[PDB]
Amino acid sequence: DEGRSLKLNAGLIFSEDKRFTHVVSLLAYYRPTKTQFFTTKTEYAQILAQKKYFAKIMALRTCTNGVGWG
Amino acid sequence: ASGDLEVLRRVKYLHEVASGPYSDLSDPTAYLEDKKD
Amino acid sequence: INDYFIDYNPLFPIFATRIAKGLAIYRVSDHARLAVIPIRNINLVANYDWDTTTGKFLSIFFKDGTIRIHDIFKDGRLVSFLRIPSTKISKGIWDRIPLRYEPNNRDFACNIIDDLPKLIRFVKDSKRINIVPYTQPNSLWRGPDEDDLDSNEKLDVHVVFNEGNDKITVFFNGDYAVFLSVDNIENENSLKSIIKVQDGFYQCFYEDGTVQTLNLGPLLQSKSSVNLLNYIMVIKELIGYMLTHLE
Amino acid sequence: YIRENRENDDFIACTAKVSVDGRSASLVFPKEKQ
Amino acid sequence: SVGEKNFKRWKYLGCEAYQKTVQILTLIFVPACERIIIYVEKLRAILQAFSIQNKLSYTSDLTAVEVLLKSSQKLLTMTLNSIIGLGRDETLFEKFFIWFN
Amino acid sequence: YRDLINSMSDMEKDIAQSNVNSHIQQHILVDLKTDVFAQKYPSSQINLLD
Amino acid sequence: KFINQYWSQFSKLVGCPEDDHELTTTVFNCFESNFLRIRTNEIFDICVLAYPDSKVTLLELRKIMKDFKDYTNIVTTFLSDFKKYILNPSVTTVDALLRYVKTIKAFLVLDPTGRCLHSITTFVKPYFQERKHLVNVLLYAMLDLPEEELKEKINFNVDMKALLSLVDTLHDSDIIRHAMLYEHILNYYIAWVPKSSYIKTNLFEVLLDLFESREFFISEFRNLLTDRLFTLLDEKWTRCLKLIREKIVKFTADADQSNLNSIDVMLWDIKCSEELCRKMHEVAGLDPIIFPKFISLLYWKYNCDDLAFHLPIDLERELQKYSDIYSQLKPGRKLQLCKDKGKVEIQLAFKDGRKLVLDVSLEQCSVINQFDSPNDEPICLSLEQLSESLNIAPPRLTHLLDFWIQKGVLLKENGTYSVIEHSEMDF
Amino acid sequence: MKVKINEVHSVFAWSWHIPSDEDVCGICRASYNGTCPSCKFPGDQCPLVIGLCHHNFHDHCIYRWLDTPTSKGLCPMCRQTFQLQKGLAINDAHVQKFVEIVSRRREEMIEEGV
Ligand SMILES: [Zn+2]
Ligand SMILES: [Zn+2]
Ligand SMILES: [Zn+2]
Repeated sequence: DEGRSLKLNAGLIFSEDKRFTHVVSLLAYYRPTKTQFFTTKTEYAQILAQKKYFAKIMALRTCTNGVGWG
Repeated sequence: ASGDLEVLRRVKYLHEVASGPYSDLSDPTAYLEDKKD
Repeated sequence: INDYFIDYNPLFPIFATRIAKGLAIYRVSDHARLAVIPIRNINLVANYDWDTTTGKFLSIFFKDGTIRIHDIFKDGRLVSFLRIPSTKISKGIWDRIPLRYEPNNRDFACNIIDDLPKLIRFVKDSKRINIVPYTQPNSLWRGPDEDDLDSNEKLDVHVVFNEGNDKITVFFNGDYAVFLSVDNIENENSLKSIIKVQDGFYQCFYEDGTVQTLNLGPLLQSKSSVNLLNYIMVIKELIGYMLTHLE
Repeated sequence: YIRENRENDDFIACTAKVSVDGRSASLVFPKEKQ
Repeated sequence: SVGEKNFKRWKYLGCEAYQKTVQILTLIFVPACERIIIYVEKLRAILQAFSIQNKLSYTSDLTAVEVLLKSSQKLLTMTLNSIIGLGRDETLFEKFFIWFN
Repeated sequence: YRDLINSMSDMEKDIAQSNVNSHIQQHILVDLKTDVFAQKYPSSQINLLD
Repeated sequence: KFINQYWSQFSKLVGCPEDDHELTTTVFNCFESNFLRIRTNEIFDICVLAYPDSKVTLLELRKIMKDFKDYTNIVTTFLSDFKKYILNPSVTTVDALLRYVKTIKAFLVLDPTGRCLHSITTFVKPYFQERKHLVNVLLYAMLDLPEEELKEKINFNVDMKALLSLVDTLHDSDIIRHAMLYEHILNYYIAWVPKSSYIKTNLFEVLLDLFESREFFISEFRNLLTDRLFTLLDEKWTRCLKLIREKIVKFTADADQSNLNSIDVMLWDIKCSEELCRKMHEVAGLDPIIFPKFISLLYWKYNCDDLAFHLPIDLERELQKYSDIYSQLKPGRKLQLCKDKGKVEIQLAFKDGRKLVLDVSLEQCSVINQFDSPNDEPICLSLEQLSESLNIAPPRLTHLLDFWIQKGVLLKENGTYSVIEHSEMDF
Repeated sequence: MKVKINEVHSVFAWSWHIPSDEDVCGICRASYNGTCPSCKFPGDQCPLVIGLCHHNFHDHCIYRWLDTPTSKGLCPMCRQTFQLQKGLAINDAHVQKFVEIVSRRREEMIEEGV
């Protein structure tokens, strides 16, 4: 809820692009995070193992988004 | 406080994609080996 | 298709032809049937008139006093039913006059109905009682066409002439009716054709060569008079609108 | 002449070229035999 | 006669008989009666102006408009009395069935 | 309620017939039937077709 | 041109120097604003009629439009005229679609993003669903079928010039693994700029957006492919199926896969038919004249479950031998001949030296084989004898016999069908 | 008239011969002439097998079921020990595969004390 209002205020200031909404989406911590995975493997178990590893990495990102959001 | 473009792009890439030994580019001992990463 | 009938639509390449089962519609380019209007007896139909302004609708006049209008675009679906109290119809013409109320500084007559929120109807289906936005009974064939970028409100005038007596009846907006009594009832001259000059200006041509002119011009040029015509129609509708919900 | 087969009524299509300022209209003559 | 089956129907029929009735009085009659009043008032103004603007010898009497004005005004006062009245009915309605249950 | 609404509806038809029709008819002019073709053809009975 | 004609006079009128740079700049800014306004007014005829001749000024228009109001005005006007003119049911549906895709490519070139295309598509699709024959003609246009198959079961005329034009527009195409990870992953973030996307540059996806579900599209694609495979694949359809397969897999409901699974099976069915026939000819010395197709019944939607007509004895014996070998090669499987399905190339040799080669169905070949005279005797057969010999109902036989009469092979005299052996008219 | 036949393009439909709304796999519920959810092409890519209990399954459906520890090597429809019917040419190519899985599951049941 706060992210929607804050993005509107930022657009009121300068806007002229969709940069601010995207960076909030990258940096927000209370919403599901969009992830990119390589997974240069074909076996299902290996793909699941890599996806879980990346989920743990994204969990680290969510934890440390405090410095950015402040 | 400028909202630069290319700077945002570089910090974006460093933000995304874990890289490291995993992906592409004795139990406590394994726990410590992971914990370092 | 060989027939002495058929009137071509001025705005689209479509004609209205007459066949035994009813009024029929065939595209000019393809000769392909488009719509069928079920009519019982041809002799009852005094005449049929197309829509000059838009061409999406079509008008049918009955001798007994009923006017029925069907849209071509909906596969000939009936869209509205009209009645005129105790009138024998000889030949009727349908005209649509678009009003242009350009903003003028000297006009301080602001509108507040637009400001007040629009009403809603109450309609109950079998499952539960539902509530829908309010639409006027004749608004479906009068609503602002999705087609018309110039969505200016269009005055709807139906002009009716009575046989055997040359009485002139003018019908506005589908609800209000005005009767005009002609002085020249000495001769029972059949009315040959109706010609429209511009919006609200008509010339009537009888068999004896006499020409009768009906002019809507003074009414169209008076902004208040048209508003008077619109107001009296609304008041009658809303009274029945409450009465419909009371029952 | 526009004729519907050899056993139906014949109706006249009088394409009267009334040159009114270079333009002309069209007429159709119905058949109602006297 | 009553049983459990009709009791729930009795409550369901009664609640819609009052709570839906007040809705149609407030959401329909009041906005409509105000709109009737605004239109007849505009109806009266137009006729009065042309009685002076034309200065035509024959005049159309305005008692027909005035009767409609008071009658429509009488309605709006009369509908508001019912809406308050159905308000009291709902209170009496609910207290009856909570004991009848 | 039914009596009051019908009282207004019946009275509403009276205002339309008594006053509105009187005003609309005054602003509506119907030109008297006239013969135009007599000037060109004064010694012929005229029959009009379309 | 305007400056050379009036600027010196205007400068004299004002009295300002001829080299007033900022006045000329403002005059130019007004000229392009007037150019924009005129183009917005005329955008309908610009995109519908003059395209692609007016393509160049569309690209120039792209250089000018900068505000969202400009885009919302350009679309709301363009819808208004298009719906005014094209969305008339009195307009032929084939030309309506031809003009429609002409606007789609015109606006796609004008707008690379395609958001305006999405707005147009959302606004227009119900009118497409209003018209009935749109699905059949568009998919037939997608697959580029010959006009003969169009005219067999479609009862309204279709403009061949409109057909050829839309095929040309449809075929218009003007619109290690560790090394890519360093390059591409980094490169995608080297250059970056800020209801789902639904704005893909593919026009064929926009065409698919007509259907509420692509299920009917793939089902009819299945039906047409089965009809062609039974008739005989052209390379043109391999591109079509490739475009279909590429888009659905990217998106990934249950029945969508149901009509997406076995499309590869009839491809496998024909591929296995091509391979198995070669094996059968090598082992048992089969007649190399017969090319059987082994199809799997469930996926051709062919309802095996009035057609008990007798094939010629020689052909039936040869076809039965194929079934026996198939049971030997694939244990546990039985093979059933689809007698209503199949094409036979027959050569008819007349006594006057005429040779007629025609592709006929198994039913038509059975009828004409009854008139094969080994002893050169003229065979005259009545309808009742043909029905008994071939076990075919008389009404169906009359249609089959009418086909041969139309081809000039059989002549009907006094209720008996005889062969035309001598034609007294130049072939 | 002489009719000479130059080329014949005949169409044949193949179906499974089952030694007799019930031509469906007891496990996946798909048609015998259809494919199981794990296979894409019919026939050789998704063959049928017949057990001694006369229950018919896709080869992958019953093999996966028998590979579950809860099956105990029993038929899903009759709970008898699943053995392929001998003498059916449809089962000949799958005899060794199913004997191994049933034997392996029997040995595991012996090891688990049940
Ligand atoms: Zn199965
Ligand atoms: Zn399988
Ligand atoms: Zn069993």
